[PDB]
Amino acid sequence: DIAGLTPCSESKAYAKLEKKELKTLEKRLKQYEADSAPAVALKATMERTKARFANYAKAGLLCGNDGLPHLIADPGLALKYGHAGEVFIPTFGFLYVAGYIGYVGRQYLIAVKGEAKPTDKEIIIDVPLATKLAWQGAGWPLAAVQELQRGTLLEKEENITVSPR
Amino acid sequence: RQSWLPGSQIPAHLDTPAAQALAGNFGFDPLGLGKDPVALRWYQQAELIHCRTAMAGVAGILIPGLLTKAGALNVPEWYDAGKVAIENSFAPWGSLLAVQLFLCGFVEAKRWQDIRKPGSQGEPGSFLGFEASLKGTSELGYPGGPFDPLGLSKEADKWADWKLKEVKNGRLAMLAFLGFVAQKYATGAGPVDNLAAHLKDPWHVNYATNGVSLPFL
Amino acid sequence: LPSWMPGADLPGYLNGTLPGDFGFDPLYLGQDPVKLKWYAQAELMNARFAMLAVAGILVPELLSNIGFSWPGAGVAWYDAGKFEYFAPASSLFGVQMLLFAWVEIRRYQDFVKPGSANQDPIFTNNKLPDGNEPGYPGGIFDPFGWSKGDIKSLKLKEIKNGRLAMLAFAGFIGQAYTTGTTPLKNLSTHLADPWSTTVWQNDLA
Amino acid sequence: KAGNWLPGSDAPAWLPDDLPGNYGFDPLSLGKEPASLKRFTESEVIHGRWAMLGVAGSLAVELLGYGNWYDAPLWAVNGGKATWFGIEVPFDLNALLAFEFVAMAAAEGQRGDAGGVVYPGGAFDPLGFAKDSSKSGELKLKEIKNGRLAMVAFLGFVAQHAATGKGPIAALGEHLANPWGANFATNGISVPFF
Ligand code: CLA
Ligand code: CLA
Ligand code: CLA
Ligand SMILES: CC1=C[C@H](O)CC(C)(C)[C@H]1/C=C/C(C)=C/C=C/C(C)=C/C=C/C=C(C)/C=C/C=C(C)/C=C/C1=C(C)C[C@H](O)CC1(C)C
Ligand SMILES: CC1=C[C@H](O)CC(C)(C)[C@H]1/C=C/C(C)=C/C=C/C(C)=C/C=C/C=C(C)/C=C/C=C(C)/C=C/C1=C(C)C[C@H](O)CC1(C)C
Repeated sequence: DIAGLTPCSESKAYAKLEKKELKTLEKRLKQYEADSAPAVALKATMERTKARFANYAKAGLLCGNDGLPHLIADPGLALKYGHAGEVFIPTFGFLYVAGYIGYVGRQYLIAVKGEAKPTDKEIIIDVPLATKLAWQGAGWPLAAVQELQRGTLLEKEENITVSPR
Repeated sequence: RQSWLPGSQIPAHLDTPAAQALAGNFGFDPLGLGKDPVALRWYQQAELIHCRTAMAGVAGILIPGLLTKAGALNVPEWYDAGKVAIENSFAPWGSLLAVQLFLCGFVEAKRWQDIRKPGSQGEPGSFLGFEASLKGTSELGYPGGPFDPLGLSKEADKWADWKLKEVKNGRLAMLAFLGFVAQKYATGAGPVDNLAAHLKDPWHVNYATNGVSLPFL
Repeated sequence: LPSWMPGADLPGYLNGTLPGDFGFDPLYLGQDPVKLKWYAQAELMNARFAMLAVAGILVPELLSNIGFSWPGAGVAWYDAGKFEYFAPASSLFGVQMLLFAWVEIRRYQDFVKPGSANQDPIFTNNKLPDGNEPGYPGGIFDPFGWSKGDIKSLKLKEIKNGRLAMLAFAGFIGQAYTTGTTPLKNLSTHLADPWSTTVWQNDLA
Repeated sequence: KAGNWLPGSDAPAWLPDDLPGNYGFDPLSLGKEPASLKRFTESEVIHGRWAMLGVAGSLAVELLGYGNWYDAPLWAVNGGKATWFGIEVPFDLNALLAFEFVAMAAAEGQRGDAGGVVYPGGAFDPLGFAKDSSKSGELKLKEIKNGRLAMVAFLGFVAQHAATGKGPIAALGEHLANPWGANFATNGISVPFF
């Protein structure tokens, strides 16, 4: 298939591991009563466990010889064989939120450098301004590419460089 | 002036002679994207193109969608129009996509170079002779000449109203297409049938009942 | 000085120059004079087609109940599309659109430039008189020697009958959609029993 | 000023009066610029001459009974041999392609070198008309009008055969048979909602 494995639906090792986990869980379940909160929690665990196995089988995951899911990190390969939801979509999601955090922080820094005491507003957060900027950047990438294309993203060579060379 | 939120402080970049001279200004910029006038220029172009192609697409969904509930125009559902079309057609979808990539890339390149330079495409000898009528009309995004054949764009008294109707219908059209997508993934039938099934029983059939659009209730 | 609501303030832009100016615009649709011109011409045209339409639905049915024998024996007004003519409806649509394209674009050319569509293009002696009035042509369009009287009365009358006929044709659509019958039969069963054949009566079924 | 395409409306300013077929027809303002207008005059006259030739040809073909214009090139895809007025033509598809390429390339290059010239003279005037340049203007007018008519007729040929699949004279004959029973409303593909 994809580098010599099989999907988990017909994977023999998958069902064996599933049976093993259910077995240990029922083994813990045996010694209590039928109304006890221990048995309530144990049956909740059974339900969550079997639901987890069904969810991993449903999403078309790929298992090796240990019966464990394997993720594929390759744009062409994952997009071709239907696996965009394990690395590709997660990486674009994370890059969105991480750039969002960074951009909000940077806008705060420039917003507070223009005052009379930049250190006080760094140690004592300007909460109205911080919430305001916390909203104002939900679309950051557009503002980022605009700041890039206007040449305000980068300071020129008035940065302090080490002396001497 | 009108505002989206009466009593809200309209931002200072949407309050200029340059920004109030735009079609459909309602001071709506909660996320302050348009702080750069060049960026506002480009974004206005984006809004205009999205408006025009949104109207075209949504009209293509609706009008065959409506008229098929009458006798004529047996049209399949919009989410199945491609398949049937390609079974009706003569070529595989790859070659069609390639040809449309070429024929659309040429035109979009034209328009793009007109965005970067306003009086660009009209300079002598470039085309075989349409260089005569490929300049702008002093307002970027609204060319003249072979566009607007009927001469409706000549009178100065209806100008802002034609503009404003365009932008309002376009915004409504974009909302309509997003609605088409969500109704496709939510209920699982054509938009006309959603309209019929909602008029038939309003207080029972809406997005509070479809069981996907809000699962916590 | 008449009003649609005696005592209520009329909008300022209406001044009686239009026929049938009763000061009725609670939505303020005609603030711009250009929209007022276009709306006035639209009113005239919608009115005339309404009057011809309502005549063409009353007269065949009125002459149906009397019992003549032309093959329009009272079939319907909405069943005029299932009858054998001597031509299928397609060519009817074609010739219709060609001739009306000619006429309506000619009329529009009069409206945009008043005083420019007066003379006959083929037989260039025949020419309309210079009483242009965009929307009121004159000449051979008033062939029987009328317009001698104070035409504001006749304009007022034309617009009144037009508005009544427009409401009448809306009535035909509504009645034929709800009761699904012919309209003179609606008047027949209403003159049969006026007290148990009303709108509120029928809409409770 | 041969006429006015829309009585009452003013003529466009960029059309010069001394010009054949000057009806002032330009809603799109396509010829507002000088050089482009000159190029368009060239193109209009040339397209007119080629349209005249093609339309006259298809008519002659069908009128003398040798199939339509659509099945004149039938002998090359399906195996066969060309013809003219009842005699066979001994050539191959590539042979006529080669001689056509060479001949047309030579002729059109030669024409395309003398600037933009629309009316030659001398050896393209072998019979002695248009010598005084007086009635030559009228002949230019007649030329351009018949050319516009020919272009329209040829577009008619393409659309008509794309619709009903019959030849011109066959379509005219059956239309004269039953006028209301068969024209572009009985077409079934022209106006869709019938
Ligand atoms: C980090 C580097 C890297 C590496 C080692 C690979 C490795 C691979 N990619 Mg790949 N890819 C990457 C990054 C990478 N990818 C990124 C960032 C993108 C997004 C632009 C893609 C988009 C992509 C597509 C669309 C496809 C692949 C494919 C492949 C496989 C064969 C082609 C190849 O090795 O080209 C050498 C790769 C590099 C030198 C790295 C640069 C990345 C380029 C843009 C990818 C080249 C694709 C290649 C030309 C397609 C060949 C078709 C094949 C049938 C011969 C191979 C497993 C193909 C596949 O599915 O194989 C079955 C395929 O169709 N990749
Ligand atoms: C072969 C094409 C062609 C060309 C290049 C011209 C060129 C010209 N004509 Mg002209 N004309 C033509 C065909 C053509 N004609 C035909 C067929 C008719 C009869 C209908 C006329 C009738 C006509 C009149 C009545 C007048 C002109 C005039 C002019 C001149 C100024 C207008 C202009 O800028 O034209 C530029 C033209 C073009 C760029 C045409 C290009 C083709 C367009 C872009 C697409 C057309 C698509 C078509 C509508 C599709 C139909 C499909 C069908 C299924 C519906 C110019 C020299 C004016 C003049 O002074 O005469 C010299 C004038 O008053 N023309
Ligand atoms: C192969 C040799 C050859 C050469 C070198 C030329 C050279 C020339 N021709 Mg020419 N021509 C030739 C063969 C040739 N022709 C043949 C075989 C015909 C058909 C009999 C024509 C018909 C023709 C006409 C009708 C015209 C020319 C014109 C021109 C000049 C314009 C040059 C230019 O930039 O055009 C570059 C042109 C292209 C790259 C192609 C343009 C393609 C057009 C726009 C598409 C048209 C629609 C298409 C045919 C689909 C129609 C479908 C149909 C079913 C309706 C130039 C001198 C024009 C002229 O003199 O104007 C100054 C002109 O009006 N020629
Ligand atoms: C304003 C603002 C501002 C601030 O600053 C911030 C914020 C708030 C964020 C913002 C907002 C935004 C928004 C909301 C947006 C939206 C958009 C859209 C919706 C679009 C669409 C858009 C849409 C569109 C174009 C559409 C298009 C369509 C189309 C083409 C279609 C096509 C088709 C057809 C015809 C049919 C066939 O069969 C198929 C198909 C193919 C399907
Ligand atoms: C003017 C104007 C102006 C304004 O401003 C705008 C507008 C309106 C847009 C414009 C318009 C335009 C138009 C309409 C145009 C048209 C054109 C055409 C049709 C052409 C054709 C054209 C056409 C042509 C040349 C044609 C030609 C033909 C030919 C050669 C033929 C050939 C042939 C032959 C031997 C026979 C055989 O069997 C085959 C064939 C092969 C088939």
